[PDB]
Amino acid sequence: DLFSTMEQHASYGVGRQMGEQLAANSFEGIDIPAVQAGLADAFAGKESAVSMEELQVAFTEISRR
Amino acid sequence: DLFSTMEQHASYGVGRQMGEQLAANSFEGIDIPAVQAGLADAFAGKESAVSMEELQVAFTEISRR
Repeated sequence: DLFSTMEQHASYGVGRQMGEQLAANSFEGIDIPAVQAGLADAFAGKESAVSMEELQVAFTEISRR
Repeated sequence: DLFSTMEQHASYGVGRQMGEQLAANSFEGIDIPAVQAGLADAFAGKESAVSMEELQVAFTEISRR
């Protein structure tokens, strides 16, 4: 209670659902630490480490399997 | 190229979209490190650190705002 146990467990389960979704529809070479960084940065409303222009170039290049 | 740059950037952007979605519909007290752990564990197909029975109890308790 002092401890955040219900919150931690629920958070962990939210993460699991996301990881399951990624594993189902990811791309070859997806980098989990970078996904994790992006998630934390965006949740906190922090400036993207990668410009929107660089992101688009990456998505576009990846999209072509 | 040797470097995984397109893959890293795209991964980071995937994470950002998830973080944006969470920030929009999260719960009070959501713990980002736990989300990150859950995501990595599930992507890798690793056993959940929290039993399905504990997860359900957590979700149920949280669901009541």
